[PDB]
Amino acid sequence: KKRIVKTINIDADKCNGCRACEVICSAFHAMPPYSSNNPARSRVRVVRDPLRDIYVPLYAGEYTESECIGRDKFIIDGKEYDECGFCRASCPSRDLFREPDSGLPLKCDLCDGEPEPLCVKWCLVGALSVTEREVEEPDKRTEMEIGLESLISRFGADVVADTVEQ
Amino acid sequence: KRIVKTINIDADKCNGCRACEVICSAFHAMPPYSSNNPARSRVRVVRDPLRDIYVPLYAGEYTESECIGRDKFIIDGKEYDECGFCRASCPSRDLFREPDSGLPLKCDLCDGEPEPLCVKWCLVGALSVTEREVEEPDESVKRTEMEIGLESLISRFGADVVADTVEQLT
Amino acid sequence: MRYAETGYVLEVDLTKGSIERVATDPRDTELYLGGLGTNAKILWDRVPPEVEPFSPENLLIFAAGLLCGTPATGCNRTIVSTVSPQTKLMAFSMMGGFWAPELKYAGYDKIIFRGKSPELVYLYINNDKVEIRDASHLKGKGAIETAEIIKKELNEPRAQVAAIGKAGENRVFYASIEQGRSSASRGGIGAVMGDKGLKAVVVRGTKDLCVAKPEEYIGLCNEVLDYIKHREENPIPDVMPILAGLGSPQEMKVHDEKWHTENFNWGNARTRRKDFWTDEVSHAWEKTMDKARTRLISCYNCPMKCGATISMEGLPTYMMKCFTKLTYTMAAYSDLDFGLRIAQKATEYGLDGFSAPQVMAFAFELLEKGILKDSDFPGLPEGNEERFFYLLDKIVNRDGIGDILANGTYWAAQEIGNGAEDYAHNNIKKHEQLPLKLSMLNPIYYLMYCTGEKINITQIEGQFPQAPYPKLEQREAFVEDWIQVPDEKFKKIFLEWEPRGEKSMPNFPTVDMCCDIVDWQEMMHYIDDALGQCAGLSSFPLKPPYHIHNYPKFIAAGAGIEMDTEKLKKAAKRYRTLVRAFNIRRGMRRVDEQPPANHWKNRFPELEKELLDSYYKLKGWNDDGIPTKETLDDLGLGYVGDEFIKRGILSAG
Amino acid sequence: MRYAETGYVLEVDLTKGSIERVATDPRDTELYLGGLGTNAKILWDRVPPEVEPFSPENLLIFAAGLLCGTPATGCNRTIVSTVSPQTKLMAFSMMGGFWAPELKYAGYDKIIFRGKSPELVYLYINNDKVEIRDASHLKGKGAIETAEIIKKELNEPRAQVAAIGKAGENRVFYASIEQGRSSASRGGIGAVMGDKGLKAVVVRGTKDLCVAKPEEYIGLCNEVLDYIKHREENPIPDVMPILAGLGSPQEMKVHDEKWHTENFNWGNARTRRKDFWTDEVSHAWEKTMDKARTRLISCYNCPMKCGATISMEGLPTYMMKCFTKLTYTMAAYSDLDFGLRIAQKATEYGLDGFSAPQVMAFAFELLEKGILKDSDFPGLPEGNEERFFYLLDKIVNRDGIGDILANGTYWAAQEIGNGAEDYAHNNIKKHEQLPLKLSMLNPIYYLMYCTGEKINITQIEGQFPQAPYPKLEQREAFVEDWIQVPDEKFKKIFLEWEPRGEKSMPNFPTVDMCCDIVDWQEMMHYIDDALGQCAGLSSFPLKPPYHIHNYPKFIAAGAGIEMDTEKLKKAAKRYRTLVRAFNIRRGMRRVDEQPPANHWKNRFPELEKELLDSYYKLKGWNDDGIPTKETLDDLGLGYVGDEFIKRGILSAG
Ligand SMILES: CC(C)(COP(=O)(O)OP(=O)(O)OC[C@H]1O[C@@H](n2cnc3c(N)ncnc32)[C@H](O)[C@@H]1OP(=O)(O)O)[C@@H](O)C(=O)NCCC(=O)NCCSC(=O)C1=CCCC=C1
Ligand SMILES: CC(C)(COP(=O)(O)OP(=O)(O)OC[C@H]1O[C@@H](n2cnc3c(N)ncnc32)[C@H](O)[C@@H]1OP(=O)(O)O)[C@@H](O)C(=O)NCCC(=O)NCCSC(=O)C1=CCCC=C1
Ligand SMILES: Nc1nc2c(c(=O)[nH]1)N[C@H]1C(S)=C(S)[C@@H](COP(=O)(O)O)O[C@H]1N2
Ligand SMILES: Nc1nc2c(c(=O)[nH]1)N[C@H]1C(S)=C(S)[C@@H](COP(=O)(O)O)O[C@H]1N2
Ligand SMILES: Nc1nc2c(c(=O)[nH]1)N[C@H]1C(S)=C(S)[C@@H](COP(=O)(O)O)O[C@H]1N2
Ligand SMILES: Nc1nc2c(c(=O)[nH]1)N[C@H]1C(S)=C(S)[C@@H](COP(=O)(O)O)O[C@H]1N2
Ligand code: SF4
Ligand code: SF4
Ligand code: SF4
Ligand code: SF4
Ligand code: SF4
Ligand code: SF4
Ligand code: SF4
Ligand code: SF4
Ligand SMILES: [Mg+2]
Ligand SMILES: [Mg+2]
Ligand SMILES: [W+6]
Ligand SMILES: [W+6]
Repeated sequence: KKRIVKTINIDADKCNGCRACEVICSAFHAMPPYSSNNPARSRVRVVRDPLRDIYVPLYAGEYTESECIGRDKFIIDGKEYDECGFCRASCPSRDLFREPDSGLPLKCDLCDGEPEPLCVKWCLVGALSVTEREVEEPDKRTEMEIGLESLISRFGADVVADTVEQ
Repeated sequence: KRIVKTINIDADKCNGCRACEVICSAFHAMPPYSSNNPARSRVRVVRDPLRDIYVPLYAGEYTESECIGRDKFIIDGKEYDECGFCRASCPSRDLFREPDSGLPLKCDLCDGEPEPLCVKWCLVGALSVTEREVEEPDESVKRTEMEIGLESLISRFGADVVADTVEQLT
Repeated sequence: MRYAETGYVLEVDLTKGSIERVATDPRDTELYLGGLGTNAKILWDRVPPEVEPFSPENLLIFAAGLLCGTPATGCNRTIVSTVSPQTKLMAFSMMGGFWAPELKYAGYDKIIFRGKSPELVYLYINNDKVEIRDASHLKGKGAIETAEIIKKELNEPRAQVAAIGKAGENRVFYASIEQGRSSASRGGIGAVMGDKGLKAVVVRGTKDLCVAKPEEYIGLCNEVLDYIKHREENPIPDVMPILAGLGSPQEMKVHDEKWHTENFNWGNARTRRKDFWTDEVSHAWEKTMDKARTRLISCYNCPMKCGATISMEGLPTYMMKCFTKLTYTMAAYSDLDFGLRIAQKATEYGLDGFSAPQVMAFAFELLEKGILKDSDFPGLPEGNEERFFYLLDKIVNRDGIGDILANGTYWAAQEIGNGAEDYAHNNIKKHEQLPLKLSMLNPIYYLMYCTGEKINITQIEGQFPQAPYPKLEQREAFVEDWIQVPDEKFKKIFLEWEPRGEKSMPNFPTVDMCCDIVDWQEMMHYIDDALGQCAGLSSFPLKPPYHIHNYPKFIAAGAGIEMDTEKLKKAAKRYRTLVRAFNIRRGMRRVDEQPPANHWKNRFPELEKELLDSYYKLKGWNDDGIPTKETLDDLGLGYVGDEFIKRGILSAG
Repeated sequence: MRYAETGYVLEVDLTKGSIERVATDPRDTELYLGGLGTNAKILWDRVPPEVEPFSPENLLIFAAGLLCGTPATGCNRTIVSTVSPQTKLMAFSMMGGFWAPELKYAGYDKIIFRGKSPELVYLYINNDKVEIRDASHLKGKGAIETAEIIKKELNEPRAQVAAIGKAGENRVFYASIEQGRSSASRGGIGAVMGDKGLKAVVVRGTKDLCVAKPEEYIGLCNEVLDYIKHREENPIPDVMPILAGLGSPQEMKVHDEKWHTENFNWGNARTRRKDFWTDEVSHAWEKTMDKARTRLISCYNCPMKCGATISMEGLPTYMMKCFTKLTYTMAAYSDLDFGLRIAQKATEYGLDGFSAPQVMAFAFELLEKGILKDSDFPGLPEGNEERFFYLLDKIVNRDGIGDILANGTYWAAQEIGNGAEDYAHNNIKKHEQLPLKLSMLNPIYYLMYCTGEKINITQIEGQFPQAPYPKLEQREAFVEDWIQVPDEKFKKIFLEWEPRGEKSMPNFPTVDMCCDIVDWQEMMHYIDDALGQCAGLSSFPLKPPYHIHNYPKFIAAGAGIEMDTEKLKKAAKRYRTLVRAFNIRRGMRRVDEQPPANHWKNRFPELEKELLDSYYKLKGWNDDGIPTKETLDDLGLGYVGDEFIKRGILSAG
C-alpha cells in the first residue's frame, strides 16, 4: 500500500565549510574501503564561497545524458548563487558527481548497508541528518492513452507511428 | 566555441503573480493560446507568502528514476520544501509533468519564437536570459522531445503495450 | 463547446450534505455576462423577500468572473453574493488573489450554498472530486491559520482557501471572508457563511481553461501589457502618488499620507485634523512602514503588486492593501504602528476594516457621552489602544456589550436607544460610509452615495477625475489621449470644469452632465464585477488599459459570444437594473437613497432633488426609484415587470 | 608504493622558468618525517651561510605535512620555509585552510622555488600539468582579491590560492602569504616570495591519496572525533573560555577579552591598563563583534571553526582568527571597531599582524620623543586612528619613512640611531615578541623565549598548564585523566606546583622539571609541524586528541613506516636539532638567546644561567648552545658534526 522515502535534511545555516563529509564519503567508497580518499569522488560536494557567505552541501542525484537548453542562476535573499548551483545531476556540463578519471556518474545511496550515513557521522556540528516517512505509492493506463494522443497532436500520427517502430 | 544560455532569476524581485505560468502554458496549448493551465507550465513558481518564499523553477532534464534520498534545505532561516530546487521531470512529483498523462515537460526557451514569453510577461523584470560562448564542446546526447516522450511511456507501460496502442490509434 | 466560462456550477445543500454539478444556461451568459450579473439572476428568482438573512433558504454564492482563468492580466476576482444581515438588501462582495482562477481550473463558474450544516464543515474541491469535510478541529481559528492547517491536512500545498475567522462563526454583521492577500470584506457575507456552519472552501484545479479566438485573445492581452508599461511611465500630472497610476490605491508603496490624514475624519468619522501631517509624523510612520513591509505582492497574473506582507514584532505575518492601513489608526486617534498591529488581529478574526473601526469609535463616544455606562465595559483598561483591543475581542465573541456592537452602528444604536441613534451619523442604508465630512455639496458624489448598490463610494467612482485642474492647458493635456471615454462630451465637460468661479461645483457640471458621468463610472464597475476584472486596471484608476472600447473584443474573443460597445452597455444596464429590482423587492425606496445628514456643511435641497429626479430618469426608473415596466421590457426583464405588478410595486398602466 | 606522502616534489627555477618533478628519498621520511623536518634537510644542504635572503640562491619551500590529504581531522597545514630577511636565521611559517591538502591531491609534497623571475608570474598546478603564467595584470592587488581574479581567469573555482599583497611585492620584512582564512604570517616569507617575482601559487588536485593500513587508520581517526566530542563537553575547569577547549584561541567566538586587555601591554608593548575591561567596554565590543562576524568557519576536515568571516560596513569581506583581533586595537590605544577595519587593509596588503602593529606604535613613540621629526611624516593627519592608516600605506609602499619602518623595529632603529634603539625594546633575535611585560620571572617561559626557533611564544607553549591551581583537589582532578603526558612525573610536578609559597615560581618547578616541561611542549610542536597537524588539536591546547602515545600509530598506519613512542621522540629531536644546526651555521650563539631586558620586573641572573645551562645539557648542546659532535652522531647527523668541525664551529675533541 505504501513505501518509505528518505530525506537528507541539510541545514546550510549550520555548515562551516570544512568538507569533512567529502573526505569521509570518498574514503569509504575507495577500494578497498578507507584505502584512499579523494574529494572529487565524493557523492556529496559542498558549494563553498566564504566571500558570498555560501556553504551548501549538495548530494549526488540522477544521471542525465544531456545538458539543459538553458541553465538557471538564482539571486535569493541577496546571495548571487552559481549557475546550476543547486542541481544534483551527474551531467555532461561539469565534473561534479563524476569520477575524476573516467567521468562515470556517481550517485549517493545513503551508504546503503552501513549502520549510518558516514557524512552525517563526521559532521560533528550536526548540519546533516537523514529521516524517513511512509508514502502512498500510485493507483493509470488511461494516462498512457492520453499521453500518446498528446504526442500525436503535437507531432502528428505518421511521425509518432514511425518513431514507435525503432 | 559554443553558446550556453543562462536563465537568470532574481527571486528577490518576484511577486508571486504567476503570470509566467499563465503565458508559458497558453503558448504550449494546441493550437497555441487556445487554452491555458498552470500545471502544464515549464516554469513553476514555489510560492509561500508566509515563509516569504518566491522561487521560479524552470523544467530541466527527464529522469525515469527517483533518487535514493531526497534533499531538503534550510538556508538563511528559510525552510525550503523537499527537492525544492530540483528541475527534474521526475516520477516523485507532478511538477514538470503533464497533469493527465505524466509526460515529461522541459523548457526550451520558446525555441523558434522571437523571445522567451515568461520573461516578456514578467513586467517587474525578475527573469532574464543571457548568452556566452564557452570553449567546452557539447557532449550531450541530444534526444528529441518526441523521442523522450515515447521512451518515457515505454518505460512506464511496456514496448508492446505502447506499440499496440499506437497501431490502434493510427 | 462553451469558452471562458466553464458552463457548470456546484449546488451544495449543507443541511442534507448533498452536492450536485449542474450545467448552466448559455442564454444567461449573453444576457447577464457572468460573475455579479449571473449571481443577481440566481438571487432574484431563488430568494424571495420573505427569506431572512439567517434562514436556511438564504443563498451564499461564490462566483468566478467570466474571464477569470484566462490569460487576461489581473482578471482574477471572486464575487460573493447573499442577502446581507446588516442592510437586509443584496450584498455582493469582491475578492482578488488566486481563488477564482483556481475554481475555473477545477471546472466551475460558481458554488451555490443553501441550507445550514449542523456541524462546522469545509468544502473540498479537487477538479471533479468534491466533498464535505469535518472542520470541528478548526473551531475559532483565524482565517489564514485555518487555510494553513487545511492545506497540510489534505497535503494540497497548491490549494486556494477562502475562510472565515471567529467573527464569521459568531455571525458578526461585518464579518469577512479571507484568502491570502484578499478579502470579500463588506455587507456581512462572512456572517452568512458562519451561519450555514461553513468554515472554509478549499479548491485545487488542474484542468485546461479554453478561449474562443486564441490569437485575437492573446493579442488583446499583449496590448493591455503594453498599455500598462506606458501608463506607468506617465502618471496623471499633479495627482498624489497613491492615486496617480494603475492598481488599487497604492498605499502599501507610498509613505506620504497627508491627503488622507488631513482631509478624512478621525474617530467616529468625527474629527478633521487639518495640519496632522508634520515632519515628525512623516518620518515616524515611514520608519514603521519600512520595518513592517516584507514584500510588495500581486494578485494572480498581475504586475502591479498593490498588496504587502506585513510583519509586526511578536505577531504572525499577515497581508494588507489599500485603506485599512489607516482606518484603525484613525478611528482610535493613534499611530500607524497601532494600526498594523490591531489590523493583524482583525484580519485573522475576519472583520470588515471599514465598519469595524467605526463601530468601536461609535462605542467610545457613547461611553464618553454617558449613554453607555462603564459597567457595560467590564474590566475596561485605562489606555486608549488597549481599549480598542479589549473591545475587538468582546465583539468577535458577541460577549455582553460586544453582542450588541456586533450588529453594527445602525442596529446597535437602535437597540441601545437613549439618543444613541444621534451618534450613528455615518450610515447609508444601514451601512457605514467612508469617514469623509466635506464642506461643499459635490453633485457627482451625491448621486453615487444615494444610489450605489455596493453602498461604498470607493467602489462606484474612478473613471472621471475627482477634481478639476486650475489651468486650461492642464485640462487640454489630459483629454488629449483620453481614449477611454464613451463619448467626446466627457472631454468637453472636463475642459470647462474649474475649481473656482461660474464653472465650479455645486452648479457645474450641470445636472445632465453629472448623471452621464455617474452612469459611465458605475457602468465600468458593473462590467468589472461580471468579468472578474480587477478594478485596479479598469474602473478604479484614471485612464485604464481596460475600457468600454476593448472590453467588447475581450468578451467576443474569450467567451465566443457576439459583443460590441452598444450591446455591452446594454448588458451592464440589464443586470445593474436587475440588482436594483432585487432591492426594490426587499423594500428599498427613494426615501432610503440619501447620504448622511451631516455629510456636507453646505446643502442645496432643490438642486439635490433635481439631480436624483434626472438620474432616475436616465436609469429609466420611477420618481420613487423603481424600474418602470417600459424600461424592464426593453431590457428583456419582462418577468421582473410582471412580478412587480403582481406584487403591487408597479401599478399596471 | 609510498603512502601518505606522495613521494614527489616540484623544483622550480624562476630565473630560467624551468619546472621539474623529482622523486624523494624515502630514507628522508624515516629520519625527518615530513613538512618542517624535510624542509630543514633541504635548507641545510642546499642553502650555505653565505647565501643572503634576497639572493637568487635563497630557497622558498611550500611543504604539505606528511599526513595532509589523509582523513586525519584538522591535518591540513602548509609549512613555508626560507632564510628570513629580518632575522637572517631560518624562517618557517605555518598556514592552515585548504591549500596543503590540495597540493597532496595534485600529487606533490613540496614545491621548491629558487632563482628570481624577471617579471611578476604565478605558478599554476593542476594534477600533472604545471606552468608559469604572467601575473603583471595582478600587480599591487590584495592577496584575496588576487586569488579571486586568478580563479575566474583559469575557470578553476575549486582551486586553492596562496598569494602575496603589495607588502610582499615590495619586500616588506614582515610580509605574509594569504590563502582564504589562513596565513603564513611571520619571519618575512612573503618578502622572499615577492623578491622572487612570485605573485601566487594556484593549485587544483583530483588524484587519490593513499594510506598504508586503511582500517587501522580510519579507526584512529574515529577515536580522535570521539575524543573531540568528549573534550568539548569538559572544558578545563576555571580556565577562560578562549583557552579552555580545543582549537586555536577561540577569540572569534568569545566576546569577553578581560584577560588580554588587562594583562597585555598596549601601545609599543608599552602600557598595562589594569582595569580596562569595564561594563561599557564589554557591551560596546560585543556590539561590534556581533555585527561584524558573518560566520564561524573551519579549516579542511575540522569541526572546531576557530576562524570567522568579518564584514565591516563599506569594506570587502575578509577572514580572521586568534590574536590579530586585538593587536592593532591595542598598539593604537583604540577600540575593536578600529582593529577590524585596519586589519582588513593589512590582511589584503599581506602583513604580519604581530610585528606590523608594533612597528607603527614604535614609530609614533619616536615621533613623540622627537627622535623622528614631523617632517619625516609628510601630511600626517591629526587623528590617531587616521595616523595608523596613513603609516600603514607608507610602509607597504616603502615610501620615505615607510621604507625604513618596512625593515622592522630592529633594523629601523639601527638605521635611525639617536637613541631609537632604546625603543626597539621587545625583540628576540631581531623578531618582535608578544606585548607581554610581567612582574615575576617565569622559569619555563624564560627557556622558551631564549631557545624557540619560531621565536614566537604562542608557537612553543601549550601542553603544560600556564599556571597552577590554588587547591590540591583541583590539581588531583586535572591529572586524573591526563593521558597525554609522556611520563607520570609531569602529573607529580603539577600536583606540587602552587600559586604562592615555597612551591611557587621562580624557584619551583625546579630547574630539571622546567627543562623537561619545555622539552615536551616543544617536541609536540615539532611533531605537528612535520605531520601537518593543526596545533589546535595537538600541541596548543590542554589535553588534546592527538598526543605522543597515538601519534606513532597514525604515522605507522598512514605512512607505512615503523614508528613507536621512542622512535618518534628521537625523530623530533633529530630535525629540531637540525634546525638548531642551520641557525648555528648562520652565526647564532648563546649570546643571542636572551629575552628582552625589560620582559620581567624581577630577574634572577644565577637561576637564569642555571636554567639555560641545564636546558642545553638536556638538548645535548654546548654551553654556547651548539649541538655536540657526540649528540649529532647519535642522531644520525654525523654530516653536520663533520661540517661544524671543518668550519671551526666545533673543535675536534
Ligand atoms: C477630497 C477632496 C480633497 C476635497 O476637496 P476640498 O477640500 O477642496 O473640498 P471642500 O471641503 O468641500 O471645500 C474646501 C473649501 O472651499 C470651499 N469651496 C468649495 N467649493 C467652492 C466653490 N465652488 N467656490 C468657492 N469656494 C468653494 C468650501 O466651502 C471650503 O471652505 P472652508 O475652508 O471655509 O470650510 C477632493 O479630492 C474631492 O473633491 N474629492 C471628491 C469627493 C470625495 O469625497 N472624494 C473622496 C472619495 S474616497 C477616495 O478617494 C479614497 C478613499 C480611500 C483611499 C483611496 C481613495
Ligand atoms: C600572563 C599571566 C596572567 C601572568 O600572571 P600574573 O599577573 O599573576 O603574573 P605577574 O605579573 O608576573 O605577577 C602578578 C603579581 O603577583 C606577584 N607574584 C608573582 N609571583 C609571586 C609569587 N610566587 N609569590 C608572591 N608574589 C608573586 C608579582 O610580583 C605581581 O605583583 P605586583 O602586583 O605587586 O607587581 C598568566 O596567565 C601567566 O603567567 N601566563 C604564563 C606566561 C605567559 O606569558 N603566558 C601568555 C603567553 S601569550 C598567550 O598565551 C596568548 C597570546 C595570544 C592569544 C593566545 C594566547
Ligand atoms: N472587479 C472589482 N475589482 C476590485 C474592486 C471591486 O470592487 N470590483 N475593489 C478594488 C479595491 S478599491 C481594493 S482595495 C481591492 C480589494 O482587494 P481584495 O478584494 O482582494 O481584498 O480590490 C480592487 N479590485
Ligand atoms: N478584512 C478586510 N476588510 C476590508 C478590506 C480588506 O482588505 N480586508 N479592504 C478594504 C478596502 S480598501 C475596500 S475598497 C473594501 C472592499 O469591499 P468588498 O471586499 O466588500 O468588495 O473593503 C475594505 N475592507
Ligand atoms: N601545526 C601548527 N598548527 C598551528 C600553529 C602552528 O604553529 N603549527 N599555530 C596555531 C595558531 S596560534 C593559530 S592563530 C592558527 C593560525 O592559522 P593560520 O596559520 O592558517 O593563519 O594556527 C594554529 N595551528
Ligand atoms: N596577517 C596575519 N598575521 C598573523 C596572523 C594572521 O592570521 N594573519 N596570526 C597571528 C597569530 S595568533 C599567530 S599564532 C601567528 C602565526 O605565525 P605563522 O603563520 O608564521 O606560523 O601569526 C600572527 N600573525
Ligand atoms: S562536514 Fe558538515 S560542516 Fe563540514 S562541510 Fe560537510 S555538511 Fe558542512
Ligand atoms: S547541471 Fe543540472 S541544471 Fe545544469 S545543465 Fe546540467 S541538468 Fe541542467
Ligand atoms: S550518505 Fe553515504 S553515499 Fe551519500 S554522500 Fe553521505 S557518505 Fe556518501
Ligand atoms: S511573472 Fe515574474 S514576478 Fe510574476 S510570478 Fe513569474 S517571475 Fe515572479
Ligand atoms: S525530484 Fe529531483 S532531487 Fe527529488 S528525487 Fe526526483 S530527481 Fe531527485
Ligand atoms: S522560456 Fe518559453 S518554454 Fe521556457 S518556461 Fe519560459 S515560456 Fe516556457
Ligand atoms: S492591480 Fe493590484 S489589486 Fe488589482 S489584480 Fe493587480 S495586484 Fe491585485
Ligand atoms: S582547530 Fe581551528 S585552526 Fe585548527 S584546523 Fe580546526 S578550525 Fe582550523
Ligand atoms: Mg474585496
Ligand atoms: Mg600561520
Ligand atoms: W479599496
Ligand atoms: W595564534
